[PDB]
Amino acid sequence: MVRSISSGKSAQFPVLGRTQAAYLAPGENLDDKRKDIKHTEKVITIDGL
Amino acid sequence: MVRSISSGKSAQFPVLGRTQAAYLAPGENLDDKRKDIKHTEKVITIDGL
Amino acid sequence: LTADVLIYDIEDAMNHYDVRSEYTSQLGESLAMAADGAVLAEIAGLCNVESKYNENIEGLGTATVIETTQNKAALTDQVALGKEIIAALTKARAALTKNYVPAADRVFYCDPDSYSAILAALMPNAANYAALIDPEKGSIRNVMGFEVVEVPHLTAGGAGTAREGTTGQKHVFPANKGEGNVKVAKDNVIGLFMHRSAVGTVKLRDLALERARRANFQADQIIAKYAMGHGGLRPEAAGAVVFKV
Amino acid sequence: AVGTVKLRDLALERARRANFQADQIIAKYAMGHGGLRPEAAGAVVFKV
Amino acid sequence: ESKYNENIEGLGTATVIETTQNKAALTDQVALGKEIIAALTKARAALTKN
Amino acid sequence: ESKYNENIEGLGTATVIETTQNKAALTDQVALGKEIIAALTKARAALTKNYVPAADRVFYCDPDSYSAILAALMPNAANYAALIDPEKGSIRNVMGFEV
Amino acid sequence: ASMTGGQQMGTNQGKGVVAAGDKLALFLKVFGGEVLTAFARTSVTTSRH
Repeated sequence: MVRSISSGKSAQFPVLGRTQAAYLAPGENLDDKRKDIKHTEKVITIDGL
Repeated sequence: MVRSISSGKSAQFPVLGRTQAAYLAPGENLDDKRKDIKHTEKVITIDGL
Repeated sequence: LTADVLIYDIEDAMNHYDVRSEYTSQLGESLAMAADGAVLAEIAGLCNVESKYNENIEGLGTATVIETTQNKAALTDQVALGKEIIAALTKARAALTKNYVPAADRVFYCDPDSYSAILAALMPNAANYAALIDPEKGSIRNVMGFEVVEVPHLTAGGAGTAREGTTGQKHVFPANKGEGNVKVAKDNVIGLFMHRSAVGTVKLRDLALERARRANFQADQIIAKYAMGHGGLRPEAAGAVVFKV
Repeated sequence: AVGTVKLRDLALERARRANFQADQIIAKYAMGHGGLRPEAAGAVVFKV
Repeated sequence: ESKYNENIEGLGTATVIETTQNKAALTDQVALGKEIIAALTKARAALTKN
Repeated sequence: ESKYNENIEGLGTATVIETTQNKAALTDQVALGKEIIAALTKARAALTKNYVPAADRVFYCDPDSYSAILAALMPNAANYAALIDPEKGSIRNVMGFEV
Repeated sequence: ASMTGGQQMGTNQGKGVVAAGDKLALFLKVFGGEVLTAFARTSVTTSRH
């Protein structure tokens, strides 16, 4: 796979994934327990002509 | 001012200036001497909400 | 069972990629995976970890296949493992036949590595003559009455309580054979073999997606949840091939 | 000399909260204020 | 700022200390105005220079 | 990299190690192909857990080791004919790979 | 023969930044042409249920 950008010197891509489901019952608030989908981004750089 | 950007977090604007106007002798080389142009950027960051 | 994403408004403002669809897909996938793992762990555990009870009387046997030779951790070999998996599979057919149940469909569940062993046992180097498996993009095919799926996520899947794996769980794979009088421990697992009609799944309220807007944080959030119960019935149609110690 | 960079500009939104049997109105913006061309900005102070 | 001027020594920063002035010594209402005016003159000069 | 897999337990790259000893202890060349086949199956396995589409995988070798793979297969000795094709040594695939 | 006064569109100069380590250096690293998701995993059931 190849991609084409114009102008800017470096092209950054973002990567992300995975959750965990949960159990709640009749009378407990949801907001108490939650895990954010941790997302990390990876950067590519142009070397020269 | 009041210039407005969408999407991204922070905006930078570059600055540059001045030249020494040249007196070119006849049948003689300009290519040898250029001052060039001085280049500098300045960036502003936004605080949330 | 719940799925949850809460996205701030300021972070959505300066982000330059929509990320909604990806989050929804992520949620659906999460719920599904939980559902699957819960079932696998259910059949293995609840039918090879219980003591003194086999449903009805003489209705079933609940057999569990031990591995030939010394402890497999000692064999530390690629191929030969394949031999043992083949033998074990023959024996499995022997049990599931010894206790009636139609010849088809049935099935087999191993982990990808053991599947690789099964694949390696029938190769040009060893042994002789053509085989059921095709070399190159090896799909195997069948071992008598089995489909050999080779799923990547065996163990766990019980879900429960906190988002972190450790804590209250509804279905579990114990850590050892000695500890709790259980035999199909987490380390001890090559394959599980069930007929089908050998595990129950009960569905009410199905699964649904809905989003809500919460003014207090300026942030709106998608939620996707569902409710259903998993259980096991008829252990004669269930067994498991297991490491030895 | 100095400029303000604004995103989302300024708007206002009205939401209903049921538990207090009342609604609340809320308006926000999001801006950043930087300072540039510092040579062309001076000030007058007294001190000895 | 501290040395951090901008775009080399080509262009220069500005500041006006008020002359022979202590706020406690001033507050004359008349002297103050005079002083702010003079400071303003030097201010315009400095600004125009760059 | 000493450590580091991006996005913890997103995934973690695998480098299949060789069974047997150093090159000085190999280079018979008939055995190298054996080792490449085994390592290739194990690689298909290492890649298969962790997901990634079954379609479109690709393998990069070099002339030497390719001829070695050509040496593991062949009459003597590799039993039933299988994948490889003589008259040029073009390999169809192995486990879901182009070569 | 190498030519000086190249212009150096990117590079900072400034009054004080000194160092002059690297060049370009200044610019922007921008990409929005592609978002990268975690690999989709399927489910082995229902079917065999």
